[PDB]
Amino acid sequence: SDRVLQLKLGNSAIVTQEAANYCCAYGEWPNYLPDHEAVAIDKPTQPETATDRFYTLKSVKWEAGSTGWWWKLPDALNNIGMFGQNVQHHYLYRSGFLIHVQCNATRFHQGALLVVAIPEHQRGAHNTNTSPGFDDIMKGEEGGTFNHPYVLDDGTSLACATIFPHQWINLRTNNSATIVLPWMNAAPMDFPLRHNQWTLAIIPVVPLGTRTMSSMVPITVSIAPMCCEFNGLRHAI
Amino acid sequence: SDRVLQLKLGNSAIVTQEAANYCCAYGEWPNYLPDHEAVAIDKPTQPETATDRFYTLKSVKWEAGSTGWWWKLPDALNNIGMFGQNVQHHYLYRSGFLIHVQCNATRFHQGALLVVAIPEHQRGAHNTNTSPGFDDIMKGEEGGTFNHPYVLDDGTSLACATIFPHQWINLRTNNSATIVLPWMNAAPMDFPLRHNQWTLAIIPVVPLGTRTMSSMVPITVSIAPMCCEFNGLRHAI
Amino acid sequence: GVPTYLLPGSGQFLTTDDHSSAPVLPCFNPTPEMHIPGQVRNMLEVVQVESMMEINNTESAVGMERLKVDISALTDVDQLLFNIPLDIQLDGPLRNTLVGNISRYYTHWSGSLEMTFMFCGSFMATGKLILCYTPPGGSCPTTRETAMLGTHIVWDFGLQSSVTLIIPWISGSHYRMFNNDAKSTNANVGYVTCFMQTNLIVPSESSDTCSLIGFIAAKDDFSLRLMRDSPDIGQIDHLHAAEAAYQ
Amino acid sequence: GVPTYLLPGSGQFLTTDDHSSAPVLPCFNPTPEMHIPGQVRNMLEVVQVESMMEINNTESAVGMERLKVDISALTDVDQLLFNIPLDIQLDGPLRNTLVGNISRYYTHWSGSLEMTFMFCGSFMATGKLILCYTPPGGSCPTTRETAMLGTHIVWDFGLQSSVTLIIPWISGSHYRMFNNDAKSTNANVGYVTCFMQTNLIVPSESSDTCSLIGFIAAKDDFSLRLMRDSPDIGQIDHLHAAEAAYQ
Amino acid sequence: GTHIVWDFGLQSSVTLIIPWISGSHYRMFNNDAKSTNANVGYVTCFMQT
Amino acid sequence: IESIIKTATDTVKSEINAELGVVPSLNAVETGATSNTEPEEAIQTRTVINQHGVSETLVENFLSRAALVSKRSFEYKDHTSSAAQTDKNFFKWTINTRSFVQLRRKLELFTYLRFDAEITILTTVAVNTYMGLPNLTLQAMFVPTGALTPEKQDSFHWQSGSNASVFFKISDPPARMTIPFMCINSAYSVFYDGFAGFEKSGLYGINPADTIGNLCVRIVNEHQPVGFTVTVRVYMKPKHIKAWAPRPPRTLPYMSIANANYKGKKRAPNALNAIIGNRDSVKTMPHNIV
Amino acid sequence: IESIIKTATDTVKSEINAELGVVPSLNAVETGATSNTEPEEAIQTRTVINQHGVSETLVENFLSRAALVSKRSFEYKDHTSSAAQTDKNFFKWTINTRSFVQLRRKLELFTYLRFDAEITILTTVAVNTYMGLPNLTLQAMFVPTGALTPEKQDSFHWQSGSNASVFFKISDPPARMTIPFMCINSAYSVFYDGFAGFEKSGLYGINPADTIGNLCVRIVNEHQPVGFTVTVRVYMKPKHIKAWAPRPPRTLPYMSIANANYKGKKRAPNALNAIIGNRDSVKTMPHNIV
Amino acid sequence: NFYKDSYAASASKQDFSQDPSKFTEPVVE
Amino acid sequence: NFYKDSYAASASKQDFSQDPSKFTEPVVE
Repeated sequence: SDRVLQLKLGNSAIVTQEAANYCCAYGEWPNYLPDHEAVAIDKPTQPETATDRFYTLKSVKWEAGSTGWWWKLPDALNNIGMFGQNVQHHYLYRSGFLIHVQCNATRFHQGALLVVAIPEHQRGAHNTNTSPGFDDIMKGEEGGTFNHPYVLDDGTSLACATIFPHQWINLRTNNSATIVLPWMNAAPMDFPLRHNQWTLAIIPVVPLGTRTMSSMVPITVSIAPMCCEFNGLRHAI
Repeated sequence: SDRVLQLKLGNSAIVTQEAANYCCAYGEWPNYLPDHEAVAIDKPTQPETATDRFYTLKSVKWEAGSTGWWWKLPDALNNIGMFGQNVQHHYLYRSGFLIHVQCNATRFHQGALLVVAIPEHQRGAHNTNTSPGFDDIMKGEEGGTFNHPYVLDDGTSLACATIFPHQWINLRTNNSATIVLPWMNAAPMDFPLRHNQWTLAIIPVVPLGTRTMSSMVPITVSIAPMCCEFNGLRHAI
Repeated sequence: GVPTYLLPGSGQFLTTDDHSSAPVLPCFNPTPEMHIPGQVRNMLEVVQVESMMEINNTESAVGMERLKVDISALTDVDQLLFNIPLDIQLDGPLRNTLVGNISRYYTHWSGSLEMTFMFCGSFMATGKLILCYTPPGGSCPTTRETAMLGTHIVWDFGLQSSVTLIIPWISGSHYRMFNNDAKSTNANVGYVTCFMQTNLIVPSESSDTCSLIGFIAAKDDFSLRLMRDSPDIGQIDHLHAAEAAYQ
Repeated sequence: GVPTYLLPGSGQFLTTDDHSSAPVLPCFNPTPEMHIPGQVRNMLEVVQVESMMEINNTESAVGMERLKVDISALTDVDQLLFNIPLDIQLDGPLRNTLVGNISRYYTHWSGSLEMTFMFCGSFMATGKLILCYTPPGGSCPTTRETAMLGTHIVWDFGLQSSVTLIIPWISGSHYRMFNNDAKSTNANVGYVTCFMQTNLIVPSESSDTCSLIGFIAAKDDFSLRLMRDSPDIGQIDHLHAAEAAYQ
Repeated sequence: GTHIVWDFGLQSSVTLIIPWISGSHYRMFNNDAKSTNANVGYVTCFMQT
Repeated sequence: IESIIKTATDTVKSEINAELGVVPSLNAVETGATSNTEPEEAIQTRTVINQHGVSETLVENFLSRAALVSKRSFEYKDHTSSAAQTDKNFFKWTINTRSFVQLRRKLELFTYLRFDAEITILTTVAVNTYMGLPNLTLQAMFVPTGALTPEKQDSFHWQSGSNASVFFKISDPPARMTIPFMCINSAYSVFYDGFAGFEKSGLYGINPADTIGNLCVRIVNEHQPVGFTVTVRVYMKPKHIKAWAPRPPRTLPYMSIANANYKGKKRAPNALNAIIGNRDSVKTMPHNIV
Repeated sequence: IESIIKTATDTVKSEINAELGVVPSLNAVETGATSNTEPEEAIQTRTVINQHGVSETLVENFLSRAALVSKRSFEYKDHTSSAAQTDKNFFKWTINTRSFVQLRRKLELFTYLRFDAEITILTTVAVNTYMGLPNLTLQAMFVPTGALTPEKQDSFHWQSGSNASVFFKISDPPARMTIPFMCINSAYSVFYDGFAGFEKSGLYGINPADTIGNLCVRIVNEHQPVGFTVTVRVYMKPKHIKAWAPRPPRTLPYMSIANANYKGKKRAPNALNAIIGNRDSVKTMPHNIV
Repeated sequence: NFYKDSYAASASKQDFSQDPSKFTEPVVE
Repeated sequence: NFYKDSYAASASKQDFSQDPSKFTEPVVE
């Protein structure tokens, strides 16, 4: 009853048959910006079915010495579809996200994934006092790999990362995880090219293991923006 | 509708056919001094049609290297007509002013005039620490010329001089400007020979230019006192 | 008696405290209030009055030549005439304005601005311009194709010799800072550029070079807060005759 | 005037005093409040979220190997798999938890805890475990006979891959202390041990070593008081670029 | 474009609705497959995982 | 029309507007009026409920800041063999607001001001070896313009039969008292386009009604065997403020306290011929994003 | 559902429960939810009326502690022949909460904070022979980010025409004033996954809205013949606190104030590969009762 | 304000009346 | 609080509303 799920957004749809109950982050659902919280006075564009639809990132190979993967939002979508064109032509954006993470294997495989969405994941670098530069943070669509996922690459702890909106993909139980993210900012709208607000982290807490034949197990991420507004129309940079 | 205007005061009248909407300074109109604000207890003389009438100053020639012109009120009128005789025979005066500035040219001329009435224009001298003397301030009917009109000859800025009651004579648009000044003093009445309260400044922000024949373009100032009272009757000095 | 105890902050002199103090002249009767024209009760009344931009803040522009922009006839289409840096805190064309000087007494600001441009050519001079406001994020647009994709107004010269370019409040949160970093995401406003929409066409007896005067005010949704000292005045010595006040 | 007198404690600066002080910016208007998701109004909301125990806090367990316990098939019955030290104050498996870090800002605590164990083997892996909580007073129980005489749960693996071992609040008075003496009668909580109830039976194509992840949260009868500094952070020098804040 | 992501399992079938997305009301069975009044589009399948 | 404004004005949503005869973006600067073009009339807006308070730009809050108006170090010692121009344990100060330029430029944004002055006196002391700092008693006597100022430390004008004195120590909090609105006019003249007397050799720009009086400050203590440097700072906070007829702010540096004379800086910014610092051309953008 | 909790929840008595289909102890961690298993559902309970108040774990009480944010010793003497990097009777401080790690780790338990800052300034002095401790007057002027900070002790930025200064002595109680919530956003960003400017060479992790301003502190006194070491400590108490989106606490030691870089300790505890100190085996009990 | 003079009181920061039209629209129509 | 600004007041320690279910039960059913 909570294991089958169809997520229809736009011209996209995802069915899954081994799901958990999906996660609404902090009990919140995405909405458009109301008038008593609006700041920018020009009329926003709301390209509803053109941008509020699933976008599927490149799959990553799930291996024995995997540390973990991360994508920063909206940086992982700033060059994809009509979401990316609205990002490049406008100054302000505001959206929630519906993240669906896919990973399946056989009933002889084991492994657990912590699929966690981290708000304002300011990263740190290891064994230096120089801050992480622009190319170390803005990885784009491909995302990055965790250097030290045990501390979440910021001196904190992976053990306490369940305070953040998360699910698990335990291969014994399910093969997908779904997190519904609202707008998470101290600001109503934001400049999407210099600020990331959600980091989707996907972490091998229990590694992949089997004794049957070794197929490739990938992990696929489908991200749907939800309730996109855009202000400040200009040329594309 | 706001371009034709007839200003009838006393036995004087001015018609203009290319005007703007005229300016009432600070939203105020001239009146006589009421009893709850009166100080001097003797009965004032109110020489209504004899003094509340236009007085036309000498025209100034509007040239290529003009910096600007200024007249201080009531000093520009203290020797003219029955206004000047009431000034010299009395100790106190109180009046508003109706300034009309005339300047016309052809439809092939260009140029813009900032016609601004400045309250309490305490002047400064350039490149010295000696204060301006009596002859540098009290120019009388002829008025003075701006030394450095870009700073309004007081270290301030010409750019912000639109905070003061002003109009423009843009030769493309109009050929006259009209400012109606009320009584502007911290005092109810005042000694007219040692204190000036309004300075009419007329400034070439865009200089005079044409490529047709070079006629003389003058600028003429007609000033009508309004609601004159006079107290403290004595001999003329 | 009353048992009291002194708190931290007792005996300090904060220069922004709001208390009652001892009158030095008891039973003094002040001068009665008179109606004086032009009373200001809030400094946002002053900020809404338009005042001249120095768009021509260049060398060989001396004094009042800095207050006007000279446009001429062009033989190429779609050409840039001028651009205006919207950096109020750093020293640009908006600093010596009524909206510019009063805002430099504050750190945070918000609300819309309006740019007014008065054409001061002859009556026979005709022309069309396009005044483009560009939100931040990229470079300043140099071609008319790039610039007109943002907020703009197309202006025909004529009987009404002025347009208003409303610069809308387009920002992330509520306020912007007067930071010395002009390129910051919380301080950069954007760019205003002007192009020939068609051309300045004058006859042979009109002057072939015409002038624009640029004005800027603030609207009534404008706001200022976090008051600071102004950078626009300073001193390193005493003023003249300030020793004579002690003699 | 009012006759007053100063009490003892006048002019002191207690760092936990609760008074009003002088505003440094008069008539400042703050930014309007916006709805932000995830507001915390009491730190006991955070303490009730489960977080991973490091039961495998051993050498040769590097990084994330410390967060899981590997169980295998055994050839002897009733064997001990792991035990968990319930000492929160001293550095054990419960220190780096949400219930562990927030409680080390406090001296006294009370209420029930819940341990959750997720089995992360294959679907084909079957097994039964017994998770025993033992009240204090004796040694930690090494055999299953001794351990199951206390609070326990017997867990069959399957479609629901997790159990909760409620660790009940069983104490003399209302609170326990975070004393450095772990063996004190006012600080010792007891022991949690896990045994094979039957065995881990896997087929030949499943991985023969399966993992448990241990979680711990607090219940809603949980309480904390007597706030103190945390032992979990410290410094002996200045941080880098902290001198640049003065330059 | 229009897609469906399908997980294998207890329900062994999905439906890809190909929506009527056309200029006017009808399309022709023209021998020119590349005509603007006859071409329907494409259906492709990929490995999602 | 006069109304009460507590927050900034809201924004109404607007639509496509294509109407003949109605040009809200066209204006007439020649009338002297500021543009009335709304953001709803120039671009297409949304509804924004604006909650930004306008209370910090109030003229009371803009001007009620305690600012420095006076500052004298004077040697506190035995002055039996000193010069004729030295401060022999006392000083006089003709009260003005034109000596320190932060308060001067702020008050000169207006033509007329009516305010009560809240005066704060902050005395500090330094040993002129080191043996300690004495808790000295100071007397600040307010002498109006028209009375006699003292010529000694121990003169008999300091008895203050009618002049208002304040007696305060260095170890105390600073001495604070309020001076009322003391002008003979209904407002102070910040600028005075006129001459102070009836003869033609008066002072230009200084209205005698504007001057508060004198502030004579002495040390009541007799001298110690060692000398000290006593610095007295006076801070003025305007309050109960009414302001009239706002003015362009001063761009050039001040030269004197007695007049509005101007020299300007040598190069831009704030020069005589260039108030804003220069750029390369009118189509050059200085802080351009690369 | 949001409700008001003043004490911890009570316990209900329970009985033998042997019902099919109902497994309260079985849970699904894969959903992301915490276990809902009650103590009444796992073991057999009694009725306990729980009177333990929950008011000390309030986010107001957890964060309204006055904690040290700044600390400077600076030499108070004649500085006419000193270096270029020394504090010549004054210092500036870019205000942050990230220099001292007790307050830093506590504030970094949250993603967003909205609070008023109550600033307490504690000045102490030591003779740099001994002759006594002077009661010196200090000025702490609050310079916002955007204004000019002073370059001297006796510079003319200290007159504070609009900047808020506090003047306080060492013998007084400590100077205390409240700084409001001064962010341009609706909350401070404790963590900022972004870059501060529009060019790609900005600073990572430092939102410019988060910075309060500068805190310029000088000694108003002129120098004595001897020197002194004046230490100024600044204490911040957050108040009127709203907090959002709690975070994992930092386990590794901080390296810098500018970033979240991590090295870890060399061995466990709080090492990069071992946060908890090691034991012998997973079935080894360290504090076992013998 | 325990002082007997009314000018001794604290600063009066509650005067929210505006009239920008005496500076922005000083025209007669 | 004799100060005219509302942020000058003492700490407000009477906010006993909780919602643990936005962190412990963030699921939709």
